[PDB]
Amino acid sequence: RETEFCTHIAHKRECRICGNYNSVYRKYGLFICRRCFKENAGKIGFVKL
Amino acid sequence: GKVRTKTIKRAARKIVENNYESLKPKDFQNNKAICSKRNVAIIPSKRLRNKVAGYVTTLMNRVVKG
Amino acid sequence: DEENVYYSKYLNDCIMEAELHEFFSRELVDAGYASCSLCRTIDSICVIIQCAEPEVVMGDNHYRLHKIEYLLAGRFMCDPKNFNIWVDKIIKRGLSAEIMVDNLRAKLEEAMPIRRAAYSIIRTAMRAGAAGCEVIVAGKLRAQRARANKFKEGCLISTGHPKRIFLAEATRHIKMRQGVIGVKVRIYNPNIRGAVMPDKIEIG
Amino acid sequence: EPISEEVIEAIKDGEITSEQDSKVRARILTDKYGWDSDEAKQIWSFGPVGASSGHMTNLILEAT
Amino acid sequence: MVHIPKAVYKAVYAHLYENASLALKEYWRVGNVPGITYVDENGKLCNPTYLHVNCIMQSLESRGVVKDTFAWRHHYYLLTEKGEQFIRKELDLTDDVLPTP
Amino acid sequence: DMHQKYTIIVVGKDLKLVERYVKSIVKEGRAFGISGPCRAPVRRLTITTRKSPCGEGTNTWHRFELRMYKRTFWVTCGGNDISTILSKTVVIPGIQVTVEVE
RNA sequence: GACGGAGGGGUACCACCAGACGUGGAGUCUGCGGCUCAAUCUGACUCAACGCGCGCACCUCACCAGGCCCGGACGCGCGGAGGACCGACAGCCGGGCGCGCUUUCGCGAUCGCGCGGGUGGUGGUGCAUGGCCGCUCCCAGCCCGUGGCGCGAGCCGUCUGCUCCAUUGCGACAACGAGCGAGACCCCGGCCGCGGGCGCCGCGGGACGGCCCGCGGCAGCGGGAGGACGGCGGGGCGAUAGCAGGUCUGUGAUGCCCUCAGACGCCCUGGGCCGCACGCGCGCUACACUGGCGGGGCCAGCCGGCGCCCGCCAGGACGCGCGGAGCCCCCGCCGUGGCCGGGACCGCGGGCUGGAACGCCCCCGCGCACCAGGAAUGUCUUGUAGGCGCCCGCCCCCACCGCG
Repeated sequence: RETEFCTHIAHKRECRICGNYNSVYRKYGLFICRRCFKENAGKIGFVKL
Repeated sequence: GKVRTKTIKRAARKIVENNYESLKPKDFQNNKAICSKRNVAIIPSKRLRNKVAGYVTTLMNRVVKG
Repeated sequence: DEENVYYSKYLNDCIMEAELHEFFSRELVDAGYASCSLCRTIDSICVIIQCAEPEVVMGDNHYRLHKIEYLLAGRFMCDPKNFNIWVDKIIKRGLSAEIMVDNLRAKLEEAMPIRRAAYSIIRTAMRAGAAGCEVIVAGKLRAQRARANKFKEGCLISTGHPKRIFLAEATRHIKMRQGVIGVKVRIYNPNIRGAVMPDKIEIG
Repeated sequence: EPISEEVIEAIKDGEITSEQDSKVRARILTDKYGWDSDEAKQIWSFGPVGASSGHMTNLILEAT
Repeated sequence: MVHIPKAVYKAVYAHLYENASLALKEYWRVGNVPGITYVDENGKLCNPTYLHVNCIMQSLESRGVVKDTFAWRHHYYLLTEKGEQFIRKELDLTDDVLPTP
Repeated sequence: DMHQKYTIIVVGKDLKLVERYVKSIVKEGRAFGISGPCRAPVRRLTITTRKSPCGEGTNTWHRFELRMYKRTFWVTCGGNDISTILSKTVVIPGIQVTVEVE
């Protein structure tokens, strides 16, 4: 089975908090979701004007 | 133009009720210096303190005529 | 050069702090979890966790703080003895929204009439010296239709920078049986040791 | 679908009755009367006014 | 059938018993869990399958021997007294030997 | 003498927690000759995310900035004196003070 | 109170005025309907759907055509250790795979089977919900304590006047004081100072309708200077209530149907999501002489790497530690010609990134419509509109998009 299990190799970039591939915010180190990120931005410290 | 709000207005009267001689009729800096004497009149922020002083200057100007 | 990779490790550490706040919330919520702060010294991590009941957090023999130290370090690629955790007590518990919201979450799962419990949370912050507390319970409260029952007591403020400082907020997704309700406790403490309201003019 | 007489005789006897746990009658129908096990479990009700001969059954359940 | 080498079963018990805990990022694609090492019968250095540890882990939480908490895509399993006895029985250690914590 | 210029790089997101630490570095190293702070031009980490979890409605965006503050000092003093300075300086949790040897 | 297809007042470039620069007319780019399909996965449809759910060769991916795999935990009754369970060379069959088949070897209780009872599902239902945004709201309302008036529900306060950007204040007045929202605050900017300085970056001032002249009881209403700065600088935050707005397809948010093994789980390959008689939305490039085409200067800011060699290029090899637009200007040229205006389509090629183009880049052809756009419709007040480039977001490649 392992001959083909995940035989394709591609990035599977996923949000660290959620696990979702779509819209991963890889601006820098963060790979956070866009819907996962504005929820925890105060803990990461990012804040608005 | 700029319309004074109730905080910037009620406090100005309270300052002219308590203090009369210290503020003068056309003296913004003096009116800002009297209103800045720490505990006697405490207004956080220069912007509020400056606005209070301008209304005090206008009230002080009004009282001197009558 | 502008590489400056020191910022990248600072960012990586904060991401771990966000994970820490999420892990502690799941486990130490019974143990009064309110918040966590990460400290790095000379390659040493020690976390300050603010909690209402340090004794449950600590465990007997401090085996619970040890087991979770071993886990968090093992997860974050550190070794125990290269890291440790420190639990602090909460005084004036009412002014802490995160503590109050879990208290509300407990009494709601204990089938208490909602308005009775909401005024009980409000009174626990009213005793603590908060100017006001606002409790919003939203969900299928006994009915298929959803209504949000806002209970409030005393003044609360909602606009400008003094909201970030003076007003604390706390949302808990209490999963009631019918679906999921949401309890939001907000406490407004007008006076704190540092900053003061930028409007309040004292006038002598 | 016509019910087999042996199931009907048990309906009259009381081995399979509307007034029973849903699963217990299902085991009896599959283990003695060669019924489809899923269908026996999904039986909605008995008929007519009382629970005599006459059954109503549910769908395949993949499409339920 | 995820036939599990008893070395992988034996290794996790010890790794977990020493720490009284385990962290597993949830990974189900072919991978080797970091931090667990099983010595192969030829003296080789080997890392246990992310799948294999997960399969053994699914059994332990299901048994009720070990507790789990989950945050940010990482499992946070911890030892409980119920399985301290079992893990010692597997590790051959006794009530006198305690998780190093 | 094992005397080397010792680099001290401080990163604090909080300007006031970092600015008070700059006073701390200056005082402890007054004896060991700490340097005046060369403040890094602020590096702002900027992420703009749509406020809507579902992308419908008027386009509203969240402008989020991590205004990390880095301050660097260099001390040509003893390693035991550099170490006294690290113990002496105020410990603010969540503040990165990093040392390199030149 | 909620409505009215009722009367008044008020207000806003998501209104108008006065102007601007547009779109709708052409080619294309992208989304939307329809159409076509094996599938064209889907939400969203006035404002408040339609470059929207931040880049679809693969993955994503939910859809189609096939094909693996248990990764079904725990608990019980039975089974099994000389043998539970799965692996495999070679040939056939099959895109290919010990998938099956021929075969006869391995393998070691990680377990089989029956029953229960799970775990997972970008499955449904946002009209069961939490949360979070949109919208009313590029508005200005929302309350309370004490008194007055009512038998009360209650009203007054919170006012058919004036002022404002504003329920912002004045004035009148059974009201009198408070609060929340407004403002204040926070962020950035211009200017002065202080302290520091791998690097301009920390703290303090400064501006208040202050002054002056009018006109006003008044709040203020025009004008005048002085001054970086002038009368809400360019943003964040955002009340009381809401609404069957949108999202179960962001999440280990979730109630219910839970599909659950020839699977809607989870992987691999191939294809689609980009198919096109057509109608529309956001755009881009045009229709040229205020321009195209050649060389010559020079120039940014968000914030910023380059060297060398080979190559027309696009790029490649080998290195090191580092660097910057266009418009515009200056000189030639074309000379009103669908022309050197315009670059759409298509025939070679040369490259790039990847496992693989169908993706992009480049080069030589090829030079479509379009000579200023009908009814209509949009957005806008000074570093503004417009014009011009640049950066990032997402990304293997790639921006006619968005955020700056």
